Amino acid sequence: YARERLGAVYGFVREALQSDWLPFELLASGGQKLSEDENLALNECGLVPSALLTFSWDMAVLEDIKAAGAEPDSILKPELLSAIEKLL
Amino acid sequence: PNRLIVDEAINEDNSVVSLSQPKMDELQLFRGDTVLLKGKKRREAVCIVLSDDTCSDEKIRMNRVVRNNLRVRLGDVISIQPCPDVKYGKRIHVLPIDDTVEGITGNLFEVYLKPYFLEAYRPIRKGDIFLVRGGMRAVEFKVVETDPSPYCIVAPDTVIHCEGEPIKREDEEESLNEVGYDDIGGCRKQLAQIKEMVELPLRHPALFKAIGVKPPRGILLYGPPGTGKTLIARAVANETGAFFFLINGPEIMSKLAGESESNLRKAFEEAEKNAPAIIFIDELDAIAPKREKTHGEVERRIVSQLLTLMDGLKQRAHVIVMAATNRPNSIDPALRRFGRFDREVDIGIPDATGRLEILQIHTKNMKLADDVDLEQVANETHGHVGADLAALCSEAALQAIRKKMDLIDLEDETIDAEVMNSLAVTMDDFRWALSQSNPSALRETVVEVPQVTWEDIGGLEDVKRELQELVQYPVEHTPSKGVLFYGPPGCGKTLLAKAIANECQANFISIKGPELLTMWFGESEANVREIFDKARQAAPCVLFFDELDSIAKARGGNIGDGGGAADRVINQILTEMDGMSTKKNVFIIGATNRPDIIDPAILRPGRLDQLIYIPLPDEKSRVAILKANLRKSPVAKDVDLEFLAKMTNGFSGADLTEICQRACKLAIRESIESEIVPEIRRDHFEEAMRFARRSVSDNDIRKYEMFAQTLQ
Amino acid sequence: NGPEIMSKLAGESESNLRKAFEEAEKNAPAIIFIDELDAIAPKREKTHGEVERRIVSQLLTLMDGLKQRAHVIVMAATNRPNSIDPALRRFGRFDREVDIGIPDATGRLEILQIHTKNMKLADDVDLEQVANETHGHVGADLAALCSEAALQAIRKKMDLIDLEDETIDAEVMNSLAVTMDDFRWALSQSNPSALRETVVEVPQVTWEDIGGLEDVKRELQELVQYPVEHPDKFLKFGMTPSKGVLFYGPPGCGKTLLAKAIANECQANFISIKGPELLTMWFGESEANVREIFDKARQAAPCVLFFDELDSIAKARGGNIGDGGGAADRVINQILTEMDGMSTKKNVFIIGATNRPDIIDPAILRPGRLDQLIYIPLPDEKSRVAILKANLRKSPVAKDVDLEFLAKMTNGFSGADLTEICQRACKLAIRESIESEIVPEIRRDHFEEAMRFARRSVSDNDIRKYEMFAQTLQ
Ligand SMILES: Nc1ncnc2c1ncn2[C@@H]1O[C@H](COP(=O)(O)OP(=O)(O)O)[C@@H](O)[C@H]1O
Ligand SMILES: Nc1ncnc2c1ncn2[C@@H]1O[C@H](COP(=O)(O)OP(=O)(O)O)[C@@H](O)[C@H]1O
Ligand SMILES: Nc1ncnc2c1ncn2[C@@H]1O[C@H](COP(=O)(O)OP(=O)(O)O)[C@@H](O)[C@H]1O
Repeated sequence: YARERLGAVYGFVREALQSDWLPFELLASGGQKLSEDENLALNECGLVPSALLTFSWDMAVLEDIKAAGAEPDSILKPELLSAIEKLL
Repeated sequence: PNRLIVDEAINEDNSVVSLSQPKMDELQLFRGDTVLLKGKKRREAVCIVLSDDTCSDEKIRMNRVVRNNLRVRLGDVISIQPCPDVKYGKRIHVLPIDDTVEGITGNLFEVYLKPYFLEAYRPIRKGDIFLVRGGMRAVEFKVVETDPSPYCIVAPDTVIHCEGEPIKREDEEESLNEVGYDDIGGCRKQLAQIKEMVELPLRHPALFKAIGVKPPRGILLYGPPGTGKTLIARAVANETGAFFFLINGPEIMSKLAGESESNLRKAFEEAEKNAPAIIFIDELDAIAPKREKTHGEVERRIVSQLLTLMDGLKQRAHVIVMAATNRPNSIDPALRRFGRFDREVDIGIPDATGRLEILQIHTKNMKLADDVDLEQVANETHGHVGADLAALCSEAALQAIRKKMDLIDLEDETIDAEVMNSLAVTMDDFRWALSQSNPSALRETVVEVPQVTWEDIGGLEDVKRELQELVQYPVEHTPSKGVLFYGPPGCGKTLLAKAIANECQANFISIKGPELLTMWFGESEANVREIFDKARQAAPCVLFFDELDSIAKARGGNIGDGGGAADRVINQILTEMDGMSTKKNVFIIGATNRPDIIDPAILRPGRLDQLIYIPLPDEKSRVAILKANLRKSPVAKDVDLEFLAKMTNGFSGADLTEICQRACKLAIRESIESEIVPEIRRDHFEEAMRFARRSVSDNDIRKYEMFAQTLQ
Repeated sequence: NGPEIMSKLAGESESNLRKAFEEAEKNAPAIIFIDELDAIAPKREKTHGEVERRIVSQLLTLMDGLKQRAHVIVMAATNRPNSIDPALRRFGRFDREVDIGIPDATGRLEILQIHTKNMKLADDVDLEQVANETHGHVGADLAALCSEAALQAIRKKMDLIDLEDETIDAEVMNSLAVTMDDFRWALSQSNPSALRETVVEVPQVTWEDIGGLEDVKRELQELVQYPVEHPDKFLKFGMTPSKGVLFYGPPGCGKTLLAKAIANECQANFISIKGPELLTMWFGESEANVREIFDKARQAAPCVLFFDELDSIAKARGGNIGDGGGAADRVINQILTEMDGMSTKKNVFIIGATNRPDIIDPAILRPGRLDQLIYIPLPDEKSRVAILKANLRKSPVAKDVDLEFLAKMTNGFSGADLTEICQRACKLAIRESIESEIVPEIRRDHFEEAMRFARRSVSDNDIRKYEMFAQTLQ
């Protein structure tokens, strides 16, 4: 919904991610970081009628991922990737 | 299809362009998606697309940095091709351009490139040139290597490298520090007028070679020095690509007879060879002063040579001549005949909004402290022009530089980028510079949109509607082009004229008694034509002639000398009014306190056909007046404004204001004395009532009512 | 041309001017045209330079040399006949002059027709409508409009057919027509180069355009036509024809139409002089321009010279207050002098108008000046109906429109106000007509709606002032 809250977008992404529990941030197209716990609507933060967000893992877990030598080569769950569509 | 006309940017950022949403829906790209732009000479650039409420459906808004990378100019067309396949980069090698890195040293990455790209996720393509501002310098960089190709998005995990000598600028590349449209603050309307007249024959010369009708040959820009007359001429030439030739009076007049005229006509010949071109002649009044005011042969012959060169423009295709003067009446009138310089644009003096924008332009490269408020500065810099605001910023910078440089202690040929990056200009440095700066246009008339709105005027609800109808009717549906106000003084005559100008966002030109008297006394009533010319150039505007009877009173009023109701100035005003059309967007308002002795000519059909009576306010209006006057101050709950209004039965709006200001003055006294209370109390109003009196007697009201009944 | 000769060095300007005259004799018969005469030979008493005084003397003697240079006629052009050294206009030299001025409403149409000779115009093109809209335009501007309209038609059609080349097929050229939209576009791009200068023309106003005032129409014919249609009766009875008439009364009653209508039937030029012109002359100490006005009438003859706002001089002297003297002043003194020196044999008739007759300098009403007085009151019941019907001659009127009722209600309305009512009702009927396709006649609803905006321009006290004055004169 154009009036949906930012917390519903974080919930949507968490369900799509391979690891729904792993903290992350979503950066809006205007350079403003979106806070999951902020009561702000999509039509108020400039994500209507359509927008692209930039995904990045929280800095705390990125330090552990790099220090452990783990390549973050999969973001989404195989349950969604098995249905991936190509763009033309 | 999928191609839009290039227009000016609203968002100054160098990595983004703005489309109208319907075209993003046709291209099926979202806000923030990365797209490629296809420009001329088989070049392309990568950027992010957003949308706004101002972009035209068929245009793309992009700034100078993006246009230069595409080798396109305003008015051209480019293709938009979304490229969602763009990946994040791994390593990008960026090197500065030598033309902008001179005199500066230190670690350019830490100061410029790092904060520019950090968490910005800007698209980058090999060969791009982009600008990073800071440290009071504008430094642009060129991308020479990208690990992915030919473009990518920078990420926090992308390696940013910068090693090697600065790159020498190529001959096909333009400097981003050259004056363009984004360097002009106020006077946007005047710039738009130049665009309509000039850009078409320069961008599309093939439209005028096929026809016998020539575009305007000369444009005369006039106004005080330091307002941007030369800046506009240069910005237009640089944005369209026309060759810019600079001429000025002193350069030609300093030469001897023969050499002087040769140089003037040689410049015109060079413009033809380099056409399309713009010839800018500064100090036109110096190169071509009125011939009847000089007896020298050099001055008279140069005027004749310039006149013939202007006529020769019918052969010098695509050459446009622009000239700058202080006033259109300071030059030989021959230049202003049909053809030659028959188009005039008044640049004027920037208002509070324009001054703020000019300051923001000059601070593009400046680091400001958190306490800096340029809007406050723009409000204090009354009478300043852009040249003075440029000096203001420079002087504030120099004061900040001295304060920190005494601690930096870096004595060398170059200055480290880091120590400049930490330098910030604070409010104490702007206020210091304001105290040292002296405006160059303080005595010139300042014309701007007034700040008085309808909520500042108590009562007169029907007059407010009448004025809104008089201005709205000729636009929504012979309509009248002016109104006279009459009635007791201090009831809001001037405020009404300002408030309608405010709501319309129209310029308010105030003509007061002393100005009408000065013109009469000095036999300089010809200045009325300049006043009306200002009103036309300032359109939309409200031209307010206060104290229309000030001269009749100066000549005796009730007694009289050699004259009566009409005088030098009012007759010149009548002369101009009879030539003004309702389509000029100029609304003329008059006011008088003695309508019984005002030249009846002004009320004849076709002139000030509307006539509104402004009586003393009634009881509910007096309360509204007190509330409006006190809207800017804390007022105690014990203050009974209705009780005061009931007592002040014969008081005008001006008289109620005196009461409010008297109560305020007392509040100031008590506050200071107690500190050595925080709101105005009833005791302050009760004391004010002991001194305030009505300024208009009952006999004077009858005089106004009798007139009102006579005319209906 | 002036500025080219003046751009030369001392000695070169005089030699070049002499050569042109010598070449004309060798190539006689020949015409020498000197443009911007005021630039090559400005008034000597208005310049300072030796070279400029020398050039004027050189031209003056070259003009006299034309008695020996057989079959050489010199023509010159200036913007103002009094901006050149008066010696040039002395007997011999430039002893003839012709005032070209600005093309009139008919001439503007003629110019548009001339510059469209080769153009194929569409059925929707109306050059008369353009000529009426192009107020303040001169031939240079009207020619631009025609060329621009032609180019717009070319860019719409030919640029979708042909290449950027030198040659176009004859069939494609002849297949191209210029529409009214192309002329209107050019009109929006052009700007009149002569909007402030006075335009003198034979008016198109006829007697059928004036409602009421039947007796004034006849009186003007007796004053203007009879002195020249029946001169043998004026001589027989020793009558001295009047040189002019002054109109007075409330504004908007047809004073302007009266002067134009008699000029129309007489096929005479109408010259419009307004108050601001007389006011400027006084305050600027340039009353010499009074002679220019009367000389325009002498050169435009037959003509009717109309002085509006004749009270402007009396008002400038104070009007309602003023000093303890009379109305005589510099400008009116020059006006009276020029009138007295004007002969009735030049077929020039002077008409004045004022809205404040009580302050008109009595000198203007003496025999030989504007001795005749005609009162033009607000139209009466039968005249107001005539005015409404006259304005509606251009648009069908529905049977439900009661024009006599409106005339009986609009008792305080002037002819100017009745015209707004008719024209507004016409616009309202047109608005409905256009909307019906997104009507054939003006309906009662359009007149009743028009009455919501129309107002009387003349107050009740103004009427009594005019009636009391007219009664005072008996
Ligand atoms: N309207 C304006 N907007 C922005 N800057 C302006 C404006 N007017 C003047 N300036 C600034 O003031 C200076 C003008 O100096 P100059 O180039 O001599 O032009 P001019 O004296 O004709 O105004 C420049 O630094 C310019 O940036
Ligand atoms: N209707 C009104 N409402 C509020 N304040 C008024 C009103 N009329 C007059 N004033 C006060 O009187 C002062 C002068 O008003 P102004 O319009 O300048 O008078 P004038 O037009 O006679 O010069 C203003 O500062 C205002 O505070
Ligand atoms: N008697 C009349 N018959 C028809 N129309 C009239 C009459 N009187 C005035 N008008 C209209 O009023 C307008 C103004 O007339 P005019 O004589 O110019 O007024 P004034 O010169 O006093 O301002 C004219 O355009 C005309 O259409």
